[PDB]
Amino acid sequence: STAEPDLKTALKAVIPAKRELFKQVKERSDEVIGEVKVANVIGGMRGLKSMLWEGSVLDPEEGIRFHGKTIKDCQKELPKGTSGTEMLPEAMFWLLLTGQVPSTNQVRAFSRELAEQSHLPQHILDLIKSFPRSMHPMTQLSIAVAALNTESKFAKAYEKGLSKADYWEPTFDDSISLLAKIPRVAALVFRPDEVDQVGTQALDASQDWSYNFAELLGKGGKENQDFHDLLRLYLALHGDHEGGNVSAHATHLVGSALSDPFLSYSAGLLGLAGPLHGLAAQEVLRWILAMQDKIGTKFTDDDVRNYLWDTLKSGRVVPGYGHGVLRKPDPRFQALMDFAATRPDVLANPVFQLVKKNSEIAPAVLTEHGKTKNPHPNVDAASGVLFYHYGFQQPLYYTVTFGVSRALGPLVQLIWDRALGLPIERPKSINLLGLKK
Amino acid sequence: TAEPDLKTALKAVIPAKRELFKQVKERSDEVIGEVKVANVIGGMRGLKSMLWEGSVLDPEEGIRFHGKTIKDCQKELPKGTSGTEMLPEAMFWLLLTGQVPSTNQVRAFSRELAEQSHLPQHILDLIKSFPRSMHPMTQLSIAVAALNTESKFAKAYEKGLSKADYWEPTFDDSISLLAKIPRVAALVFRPDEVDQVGTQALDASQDWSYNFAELLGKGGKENQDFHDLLRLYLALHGDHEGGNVSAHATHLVGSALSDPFLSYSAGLLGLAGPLHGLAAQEVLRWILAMQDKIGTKFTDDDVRNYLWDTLKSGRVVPGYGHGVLRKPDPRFQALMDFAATRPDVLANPVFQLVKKNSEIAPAVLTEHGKTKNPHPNVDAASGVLFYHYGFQQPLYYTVTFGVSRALGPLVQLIWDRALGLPIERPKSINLLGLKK
Repeated sequence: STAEPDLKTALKAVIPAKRELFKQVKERSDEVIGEVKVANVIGGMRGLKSMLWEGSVLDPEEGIRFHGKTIKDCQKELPKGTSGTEMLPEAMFWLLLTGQVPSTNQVRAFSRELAEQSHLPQHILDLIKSFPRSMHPMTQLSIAVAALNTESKFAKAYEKGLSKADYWEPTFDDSISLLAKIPRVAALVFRPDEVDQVGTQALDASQDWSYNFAELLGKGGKENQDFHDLLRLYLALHGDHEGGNVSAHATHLVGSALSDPFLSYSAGLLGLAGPLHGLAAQEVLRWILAMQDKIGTKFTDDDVRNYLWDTLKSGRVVPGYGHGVLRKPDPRFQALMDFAATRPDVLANPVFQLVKKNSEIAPAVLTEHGKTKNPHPNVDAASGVLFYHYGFQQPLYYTVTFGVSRALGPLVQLIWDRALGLPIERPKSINLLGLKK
Repeated sequence: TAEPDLKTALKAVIPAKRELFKQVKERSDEVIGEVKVANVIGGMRGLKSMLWEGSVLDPEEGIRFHGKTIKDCQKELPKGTSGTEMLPEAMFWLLLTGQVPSTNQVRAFSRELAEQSHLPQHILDLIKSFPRSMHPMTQLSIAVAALNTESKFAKAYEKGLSKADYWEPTFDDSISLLAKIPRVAALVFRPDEVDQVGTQALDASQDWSYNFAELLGKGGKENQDFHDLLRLYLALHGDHEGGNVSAHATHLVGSALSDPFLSYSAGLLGLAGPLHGLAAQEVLRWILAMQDKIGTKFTDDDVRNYLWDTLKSGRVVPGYGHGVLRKPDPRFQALMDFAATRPDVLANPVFQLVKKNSEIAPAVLTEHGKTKNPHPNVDAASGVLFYHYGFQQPLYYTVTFGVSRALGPLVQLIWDRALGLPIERPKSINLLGLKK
C-alpha cells in the first residue's frame, strides 16, 4: 500500500524519548516541589501536586492545552471529517497519545479501524436487555463497559506472563477496542427498546467515529451534518483536562493495580456518575431555560443585568461561570461559540442568544458582586444549549455523551502509565486524632 | 431498656467526631510534610494526604482499629453462638462507632443482615446474562454496581436532602450492601444455581459468615471449623488504612457523591487488579510448588536450602516483606493462632510448610539482604487454610476478599458523608513540568 505509519507505530516511535525524559526526572527524585498542610488532608488533596498526567496542562492565561497546543491551534491543525468544519475526536486522540498532529490520511485509516472494531459480543447485548428501564443511564454505561473486560487482551496476556516493557501494547489494543465500542454501548443506553437492531447495525467503515455515533443515536444522514460537527467538536473538547478530575483520576488509580482498561474506565465512569462531577451541563441548561421563561425572547441588556442581580442577591450562583485559576473565558467555550457563529439557525435560536448575551454581561456583574473568582464562562455554559438546539432534549443523557468523550484522555494516560512502568497509586492515610496530636 | 441498635450507636458518636473535625480544621494552615518529585512519579507513596478514621498502621504492632490490636479484638469482640473466632459484624460495629458492642447488640445486627440479604429479580437476571468464563471479580463488581437501583442515597439526593443528613441514607445503603454481597458472591461461585441460591432464606439467628458459608454450599455442623476460619478471615481483611486501591477508590468515587453501591463497585474493580488482589493465590501456588520439590516429609534444613536456592536463582519469596512493619503481621499471627488449636490443620504438610517457612525465611531473607522487613504477612497463611478446608479454587479467593473489604471502606464512606468531606481532587503535572 501507499501507507503512512499507523497509530501504534507512531506511538512506538515516541516511547524511547519519553522513557529517557522519565529517567532524567527520576534523577531529581529528591527535589522538593511543595508543602503538605492539614488543609490538603481534610480537603480532598486540593492544591496538592501529586500525580502525573502527560497529555494536558491547564495554562492560567490560555486555558487547557494539549502538548502545548491551544484549542485554537487544534481547530486549525487537526484533520476534519470527509465533510464538515470541525476537528475530529480521533485526531485529538492521536495528538494526545503521540504528541503529534496526524495527517488526514492517518486519521482516515484510524477511523476505519475504529469502525471495524465497533461490534459487540452477544452477552453485552443480553446484559443491557436485563437492565430495568429506570436504571440510571450512567449505571448502565459503567456496567456495560466493565463487562467488556471479557474481551481484554491485557488481562489475558498478563495472566499468561508478559514482560513489563510490553505492558503498553495490549493496553493500547484494549483502549482502541473500548473506544471503538463505547459509542454503540452509549446508543443502546439511549435506545433501550432497540437493542437487537442498534446492537448489530453495520456501520459505514469510511465514516468518522462521531458520525457513526450519531447514526446509532438515530441522527445519521446528510440532513444532520451540523449536529455531526457539533458532536465531533464536543467529543474532542471534553476528551482530556488534566489528571485531577474524578473520572481521569479513578481510571488511573484502578489501572495502577494493573486492572485492564475496561475495568479501569468503568471506575472512571462510576465517578462521572457522581452528581458533583457529571451534572454541570444539565444545570446550566435548566438555568438558561428558567431565565428565558422569566425575561422572554425580547429583552434589554438591563433586563439581563437585573435578572443576574436578583439571582445573586437571593444567594444563588450563576452556573457555568467561575474558575480558581483561569483568568479568561474557557477556550473550549469559545470554540463552541465559533461553531455557532457560522450556523444561522443556531444564531436565530433565542436560547442560544441568551447564552451569548449572558456571556457579554454576567462577567462584569459577577465581578462587581465580588463573590466569584475569575467569573468567566466555561464550556458548560454552552454545550447543553447546543445539544438542545439539535433536538437532544433529554439532559439526563448529557453525562452519557460526556462519558464517551472522556474515554479519550484517561485511556491515553493509561497507555503511558504502562509504557513508563508507573507503580500502584498508594497515598498514606491518617486519622483526625493523628492530626490533632 | 433494649440496647441501642447500630444506627443509634452511630448517631450518638457523630457530634464528638464533628467537634474533633472542627478543631482539626482550625489548624488547617499547619505544615505537616513536603511533596517531592518522588511522590509524583511514585504513586504518592509515603505521602500523608488523605483521611481514614477506623484503622492506623503501627510500625511495631501492625494494624490497629481505634487503637486496638488484633489480639485485643480477638479478646473483646463477640463470637458466634458456636465457635472460637471474632465476628466480622462485630468488627464492623467497632470500626464504625469506635466502640465494642455487647454480644446482644451483635446478635440483633446479624439478624438485620440476614433479613436484608434478598436480591431483586433484575439482579438475578443480570447475573444469568454473564458468560461462564467472565472473570469472577468482573461479575462481582458489576452486580454490586447494578444494586444502585436500590440506593436510598441516590434517590434522596435527587429529591433534595440536606448535607447534614447525607450520612443516614449512606448508612442504610451500606448495611443493605453488606447484607447482600455474600449472596452475590455465592451466585458468582455457583452459576448453575442462581434461582435457588439467589432466593434461599437465611437463618436469622446465625451470623453473617455462617450464612455466607451456607450459601457457598458449606453449611452445617460438619463445616464448623471452616465457619470459624471464614469469620476470622472476613474480620481480619475488613480494613487496612485508606491507601490501598480498593479503600481509596471507594472513597474517591464516593467523594463525587456517587452512592455506596457505585462507590464500592469501583473499589472492587481495583481489587480485581493483579497488584492488589492476587497475593493469597500467589503464596498458595508457591507453597504447593515447594511441596512438589521437597516432599511431604521435610526437615528445617530442606526448607532453608529451598529458600536459598530460590533467592540465588533471582526469584522472590511471596508473602514476606513490608516497607514499614518491623514484625510479623498480627493478622498472620491470628491465622496461626486459629490453626494451633486444630490438630487436622497442624497435621497438614502444606500448613506445616507455611509454619516452617515462617520460622526460617526471615533470617534467610535478612542474610540475603534484598528484602526490607522480611516478616510474614497475612497472605502467607490465608490461602493454605482455605485450601485445607476444601476451598480449592484460588481464582475465587479475591471474591472472598471482596466480601470482607466491603467493611472498612463503607464505614469510611459513612464518615466521609457525616463530616461533609469534599470531592477528592489532586493536581496533576507533566514530566516536562517537573524537568524544567
